[PDB]
Amino acid sequence: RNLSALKRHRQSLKRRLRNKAKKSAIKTLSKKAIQLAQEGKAEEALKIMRKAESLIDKAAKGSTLHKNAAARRKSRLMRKVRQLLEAAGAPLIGGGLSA
Amino acid sequence: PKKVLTGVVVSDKMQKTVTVLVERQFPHPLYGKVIKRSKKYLAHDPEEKYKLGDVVEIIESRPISKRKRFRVLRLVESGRMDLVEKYLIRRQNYESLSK
Amino acid sequence: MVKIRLARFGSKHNPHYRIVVTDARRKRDGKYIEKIGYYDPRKTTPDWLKVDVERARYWLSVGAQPTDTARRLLRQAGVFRQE
Amino acid sequence: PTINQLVRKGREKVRKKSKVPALKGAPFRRGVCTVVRTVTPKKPNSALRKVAKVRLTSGYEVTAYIPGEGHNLQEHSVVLIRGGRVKDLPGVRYHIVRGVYDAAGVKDRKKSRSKYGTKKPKEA
Amino acid sequence: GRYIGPVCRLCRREGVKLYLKGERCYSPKCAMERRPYPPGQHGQKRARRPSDYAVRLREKQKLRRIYGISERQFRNLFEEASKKKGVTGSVFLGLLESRLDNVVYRLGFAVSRRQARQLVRHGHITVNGRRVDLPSYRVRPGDEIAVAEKSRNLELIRQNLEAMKGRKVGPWLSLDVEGMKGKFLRLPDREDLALPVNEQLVIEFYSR
Amino acid sequence: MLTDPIADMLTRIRNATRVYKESTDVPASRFKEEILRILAREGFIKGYERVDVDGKPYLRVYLKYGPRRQGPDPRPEQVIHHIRRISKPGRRVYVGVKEIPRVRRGLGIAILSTSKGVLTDREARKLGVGGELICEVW
RNA sequence: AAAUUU
RNA sequence: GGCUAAUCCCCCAUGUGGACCCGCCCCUUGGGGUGUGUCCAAAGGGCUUUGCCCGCUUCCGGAUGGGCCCGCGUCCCAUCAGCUAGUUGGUGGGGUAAUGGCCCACCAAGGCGACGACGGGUAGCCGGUCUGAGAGGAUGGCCGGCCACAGGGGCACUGAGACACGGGCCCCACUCCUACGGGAGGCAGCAGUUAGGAAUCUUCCGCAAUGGGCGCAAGCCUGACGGAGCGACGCCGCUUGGAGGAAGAAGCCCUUCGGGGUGUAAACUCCUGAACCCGGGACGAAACCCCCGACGAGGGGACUGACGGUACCGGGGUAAUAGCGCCGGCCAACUCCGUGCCAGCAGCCGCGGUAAUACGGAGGGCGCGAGCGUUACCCGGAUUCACUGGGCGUAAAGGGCGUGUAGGCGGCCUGGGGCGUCCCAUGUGAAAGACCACGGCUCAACCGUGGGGGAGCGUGGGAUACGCUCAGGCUAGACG
Ligand SMILES: [K+]
Ligand SMILES: [K+]
Ligand SMILES: [K+]
Ligand SMILES: [K+]
Ligand SMILES: [K+]
Ligand SMILES: [K+]
Ligand SMILES: [K+]
Ligand SMILES: [K+]
Ligand SMILES: [K+]
Ligand SMILES: [K+]
Ligand SMILES: [Mg+2]
Ligand SMILES: [Mg+2]
Ligand SMILES: [Mg+2]
Ligand SMILES: [Mg+2]
Ligand SMILES: [Mg+2]
Ligand SMILES: [Mg+2]
Ligand SMILES: [Mg+2]
Ligand SMILES: [Mg+2]
Ligand SMILES: [Mg+2]
Ligand SMILES: [Mg+2]
Ligand SMILES: [Mg+2]
Ligand SMILES: [Mg+2]
Ligand SMILES: [Mg+2]
Ligand SMILES: [Mg+2]
Ligand SMILES: [Mg+2]
Ligand SMILES: [Mg+2]
Ligand SMILES: [Mg+2]
Ligand SMILES: [Mg+2]
Ligand SMILES: [Mg+2]
Ligand SMILES: [Mg+2]
Ligand SMILES: [Mg+2]
Ligand SMILES: [Mg+2]
Ligand SMILES: [Mg+2]
Ligand SMILES: [Mg+2]
Ligand SMILES: [Mg+2]
Ligand SMILES: [Mg+2]
Ligand SMILES: [Mg+2]
Ligand SMILES: [Mg+2]
Ligand SMILES: [Mg+2]
Ligand SMILES: [Mg+2]
Ligand SMILES: [Mg+2]
Ligand SMILES: [Mg+2]
Ligand SMILES: [Mg+2]
Ligand SMILES: [Mg+2]
Ligand SMILES: [Mg+2]
Ligand SMILES: [Mg+2]
Ligand SMILES: [Mg+2]
Ligand SMILES: [Mg+2]
Ligand SMILES: [Mg+2]
Ligand SMILES: [Mg+2]
Ligand SMILES: [Mg+2]
Ligand SMILES: [Mg+2]
Ligand SMILES: [Mg+2]
Ligand SMILES: [Mg+2]
Ligand SMILES: [Mg+2]
Ligand SMILES: [Mg+2]
Ligand SMILES: [Mg+2]
Ligand SMILES: [Mg+2]
Ligand SMILES: [Mg+2]
Ligand SMILES: [Mg+2]
Ligand SMILES: [Mg+2]
Ligand SMILES: [Mg+2]
Ligand SMILES: [Mg+2]
Ligand SMILES: [Mg+2]
Ligand SMILES: [Mg+2]
Ligand SMILES: [Mg+2]
Ligand SMILES: [Mg+2]
Ligand SMILES: [Mg+2]
Ligand SMILES: [Mg+2]
Ligand SMILES: [Mg+2]
Ligand SMILES: [Mg+2]
Ligand SMILES: [Mg+2]
Ligand SMILES: [Mg+2]
Ligand SMILES: [Mg+2]
Ligand SMILES: [Mg+2]
Ligand SMILES: [Mg+2]
Ligand SMILES: [Mg+2]
Ligand SMILES: [Mg+2]
Ligand SMILES: [Mg+2]
Ligand SMILES: [Mg+2]
Ligand SMILES: [Mg+2]
Ligand SMILES: [Mg+2]
Ligand SMILES: [Mg+2]
Ligand SMILES: [Mg+2]
Ligand SMILES: [Mg+2]
Ligand SMILES: [Mg+2]
Ligand SMILES: [Mg+2]
Ligand SMILES: [Mg+2]
Ligand SMILES: [Mg+2]
Ligand SMILES: [Mg+2]
Ligand SMILES: [Mg+2]
Ligand SMILES: [Mg+2]
Ligand SMILES: [Mg+2]
Ligand SMILES: [Mg+2]
Ligand SMILES: [Mg+2]
Ligand SMILES: [Mg+2]
Ligand SMILES: [Mg+2]
Ligand SMILES: [Mg+2]
Ligand SMILES: [Mg+2]
Ligand SMILES: [Mg+2]
Ligand SMILES: [Mg+2]
Ligand SMILES: [Zn+2]
Repeated sequence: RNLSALKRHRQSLKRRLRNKAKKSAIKTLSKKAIQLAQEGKAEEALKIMRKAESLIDKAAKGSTLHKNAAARRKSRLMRKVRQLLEAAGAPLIGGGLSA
Repeated sequence: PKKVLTGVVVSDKMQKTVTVLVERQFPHPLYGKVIKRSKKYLAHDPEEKYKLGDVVEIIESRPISKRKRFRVLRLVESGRMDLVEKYLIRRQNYESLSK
Repeated sequence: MVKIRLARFGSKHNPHYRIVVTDARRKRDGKYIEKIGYYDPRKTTPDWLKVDVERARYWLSVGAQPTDTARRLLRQAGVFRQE
Repeated sequence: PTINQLVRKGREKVRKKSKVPALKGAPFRRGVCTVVRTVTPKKPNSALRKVAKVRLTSGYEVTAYIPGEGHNLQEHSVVLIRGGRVKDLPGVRYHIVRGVYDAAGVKDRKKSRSKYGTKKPKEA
Repeated sequence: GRYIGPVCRLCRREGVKLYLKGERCYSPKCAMERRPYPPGQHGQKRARRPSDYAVRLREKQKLRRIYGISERQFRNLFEEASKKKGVTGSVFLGLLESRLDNVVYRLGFAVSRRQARQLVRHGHITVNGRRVDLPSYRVRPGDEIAVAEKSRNLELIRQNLEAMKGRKVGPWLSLDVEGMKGKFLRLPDREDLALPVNEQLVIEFYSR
Repeated sequence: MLTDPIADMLTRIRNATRVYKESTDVPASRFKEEILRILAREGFIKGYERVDVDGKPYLRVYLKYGPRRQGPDPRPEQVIHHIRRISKPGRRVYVGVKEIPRVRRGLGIAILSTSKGVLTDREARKLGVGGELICEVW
């Protein structure tokens, strides 16, 4: 006895599963990278931070991880990685971090 | 323009924070008498530069914390503990009227 | 978007419109940004339509969108005339 | 008082206590009678006044006066009361509105009819 | 309502000869010529010294019943005059004299103000060409009050404008008798009106 | 001490004129003297002058009265019929130029203290400045 | 004892 | 479980540019620029079809709308005097578009309060409105602005934007379906029902006008809205006739029995023609669209009326609703009879117990009049909470007295500052309302246009008499 705008509801559900997915990846990868920065493995840490930044920006392409919240995540990630590598040194792969 | 007040530091007991008491005179809305009201503002001192009794200027700032919305612009004049003593006496008088 | 439209201000059976710039989301008789003219549909007075031309050109330059009726009234007032 | 006292204490606005606690600020209130008695007036006068203790829909149960020459108000009579007091009757602060739900208008009334609920008489 | 009823009883009660019937208030039949005392059973009895409120109320009632205007429009006109700049009394009199029915009466189109009210209400009067049927219409300086061309053949207008030959009109009015029209030249001054009313008493009456 | 020296001077003048004295001594001060200048300029007094009492300087105000009247109470008409202080300590009165009072519809004066000196109501209105409404005299 | 002071 | 399309999702590329770490420069909180490194783009469709239209992507800016923060203002109760544990601050994080103790760890012990915290009560706030000489008091309905809420409570998702009235989830109360396992619903949208109440409407017409959503457009949707209906609820306009008409019909009421009153009032005479009956008959509606031009400017063409055969105009044409309150004083209007402290009246003083201008009726009169009264409530009078504008010997009111804290108040002279105070310029003070002028509905109510305003606050500049502050001096107050 109701109106078909329930369609919207359905769509939202799909989009929900689409967003929750992407974020769930990003966070995970982030943790991984940070771990490799805490343990000193620099090449692997930066090689994974590159993919983390890529996923962040690609999620920013859509409505999942949109405007500068994505830059916030990228900034915090790169800052933490560069700081944890300075406790060990030797930024091997020379990826996202500038010289 | 960001509001600028002028007051007295009456509490340095906090970390990186001061309590600036600011007075103001104005005619009563109905009785015309020039009455004097006062208000305390929590101002930000990031260097612990200002101490008790210092008369300082205060500038409206981006919020530093709840209840803390002002920074200390400059030092108007050095410590004059007379106003701090007046405030402390006005506070201590509150213990005499309980029951 | 911001639109140029007509607001009803006359009494019952006595319509009087204000040619007005306002956000499309607000009600038609609500707080408008600026009154750029007025329009009397029944032609009661010799001046039943007045429009500020320079202001209309400004609001069109910044990106306002007039209604079909508002565009008709502005065209009758030579807002778009480039002769 | 000095201006300083006026700044400290300030003048005190006076509130008027309502003479008609017919609640909700209503102009009239409906009620059902309980007793229809006869009360004697105070010192300067002497008569037999017609009063009725009305139980109100406002939650109150107050005595109210029955104007007019004659009335027909039994125990279970439902009547509407209005403001206005009877001076020579201590405790009576409300009137009965004659012509409302049980209280017929005063019969053979010809001078002041609208005040006692009597309709205009017939042909001249 | 316009009070409709007996009129010369007001000629009696007000104590001053009023002209509410037009004629017959000039003839020895006004009942004010032969019965100057107020009406009622207690009209011939010795009057008591009236109060100040009595004097002011009777004066205002005289001024109002002269024009036959209801208390509503009367109070509205008084407040309107008091809002304006200038002497309240003279402006009030100029407003009352500006009423279309009173202008019709002053121009001699009707013998009485109530006959003028009936003439206006029935569309027999035009203003600047357009027919107007409102006694409360306000005439402005420069307006031409004319008789309807379709009504100029009626008997009453023939009689009234046949008696207006040779008669004079107010200083603030002009009259063309052949064309059956006239002009409202200006607002009348207090000196122009011969009303037996003290306007300051009415101002004080509404000052209460 | 005196809580309001200006009101004290005005009250001295009032009480002195009410008994038809010749002159009255008020403790000297530049403010009181600048007020007495306006008083003498407007004609409410015959004038003032600095004098010396036993050790301290004072101001002798020479009062002014009207002609002796007939009938009962031949005491002359007072030149200063009324003199009242307005901006008192504890409730000070400040007025803008458009808020200056017209005393007795022009027949009186209102002494103002403005940034351009001590003036009268018409003087301050002509200068176009307001200030502290010291007193009114008429 | 009440009302009315005429 | 299986098949499939895309402006659905994804990968790689192109890097105008942008995002991030780090360094440098300008700027000064996270603003702008630059270098290296890294990372990030896209979607097609329609034709009048190889040329345009609707789009798409990245970036800068505009405009609009909003989030957050701060100064000042915003009711009563002190028979509420102490309040506070995320409480106050810090560091580091999480979180958001963004600051923040918003949230979380660790550390410091703080934060607020008689200048009224905390607590209780009441209440959306304002533009305004009512009243008032003004100051002020009261109020926040219609319309306009902001807020909050959508049976009660809590929560997230989607999205530029929601913690989403006619979206979702859970708990609670209620109603309905039920195969008893489980489900459905949420008028404070329009109208309407019922309950409560002294009391508040039609289960109406329409997409024509204005506005809104989608669409290239045609067009679709719109209980927004435009109208009609009901209710003297208010405001305004209008009618129930106009003129002649007796020293004065009758009836009715008084009466000194002579007469007086109702009263030109009526009947009547003449005249106009509310109602109604016909005929014509709207403005509100010219754009979107099509054609020419160039899908531009410009020109031209066509369609479209709910109200409604309503308004309005012309002709014809009938004398054709008046009621309500009051008549002792305040307060304008007096007699008769009945009644006999009875029956009753009354806003206050008061009236009635035998001859009542006060009760009841009559005659007459006064006041308003399609209204008149009553009740309730607000302001007024009320200078009766007194800022303007009051008082305290005996009328209500000086504390039983002192010492003294905070606070309030501060002798004379000079100088600096310019916080109070004052002045000039400027910004703000939306519209409507209010005021003035003109104009549109035959007037008015109503409405349009134009004008004028205005306290307060921000900014720049100036003045320094007084109040303030700082520095110095004096001795008349004070103390010794
Ligand atoms: K304490
Ligand atoms: K680069
Ligand atoms: K902007
Ligand atoms: K919703
Ligand atoms: K005719
Ligand atoms: K065109
Ligand atoms: K006709
Ligand atoms: K009886
Ligand atoms: K009676
Ligand atoms: K005031
Ligand atoms: Mg849908
Ligand atoms: Mg859909
Ligand atoms: Mg995981
Ligand atoms: Mg989101
Ligand atoms: Mg200070
Ligand atoms: Mg400190
Ligand atoms: Mg902090
Ligand atoms: Mg909006
Ligand atoms: Mg034109
Ligand atoms: Mg153009
Ligand atoms: Mg019964
Ligand atoms: Mg006037
Ligand atoms: Mg006036
Ligand atoms: Mg000011
Ligand atoms: Mg004046
Ligand atoms: Mg002059
Ligand atoms: Mg008695
Ligand atoms: Mg499948
Ligand atoms: Mg298949
Ligand atoms: Mg896409
Ligand atoms: Mg580049
Ligand atoms: Mg790529
Ligand atoms: Mg692709
Ligand atoms: Mg092709
Ligand atoms: Mg499309
Ligand atoms: Mg903003
Ligand atoms: Mg908190
Ligand atoms: Mg923090
Ligand atoms: Mg969000
Ligand atoms: Mg607290
Ligand atoms: Mg405070
Ligand atoms: Mg509430
Ligand atoms: Mg007024
Ligand atoms: Mg007013
Ligand atoms: Mg006011
Ligand atoms: Mg309020
Ligand atoms: Mg509202
Ligand atoms: Mg509203
Ligand atoms: Mg409900
Ligand atoms: Mg809820
Ligand atoms: Mg719920
Ligand atoms: Mg969207
Ligand atoms: Mg909400
Ligand atoms: Mg919801
Ligand atoms: Mg609903
Ligand atoms: Mg459901
Ligand atoms: Mg009921
Ligand atoms: Mg309705
Ligand atoms: Mg329909
Ligand atoms: Mg439409
Ligand atoms: Mg449309
Ligand atoms: Mg409507
Ligand atoms: Mg009317
Ligand atoms: Mg007659
Ligand atoms: Mg005829
Ligand atoms: Mg047309
Ligand atoms: Mg073409
Ligand atoms: Mg065209
Ligand atoms: Mg259409
Ligand atoms: Mg039709
Ligand atoms: Mg006709
Ligand atoms: Mg009288
Ligand atoms: Mg009575
Ligand atoms: Mg009363
Ligand atoms: Mg008898
Ligand atoms: Mg009798
Ligand atoms: Mg009587
Ligand atoms: Mg009668
Ligand atoms: Mg009424
Ligand atoms: Mg009152
Ligand atoms: Mg008062
Ligand atoms: Mg007063
Ligand atoms: Mg009182
Ligand atoms: Mg006082
Ligand atoms: Mg008193
Ligand atoms: Mg006493
Ligand atoms: Mg004593
Ligand atoms: Mg002190
Ligand atoms: Mg002290
Ligand atoms: Mg001093
Ligand atoms: Mg001091
Ligand atoms: Mg100085
Ligand atoms: Mg200053
Ligand atoms: Mg305005
Ligand atoms: Mg206006
Ligand atoms: Mg007009
Ligand atoms: Mg101004
Ligand atoms: Mg300045
Ligand atoms: Mg200076
Ligand atoms: Mg000193
Ligand atoms: Mg001594
Ligand atoms: Zn007469």
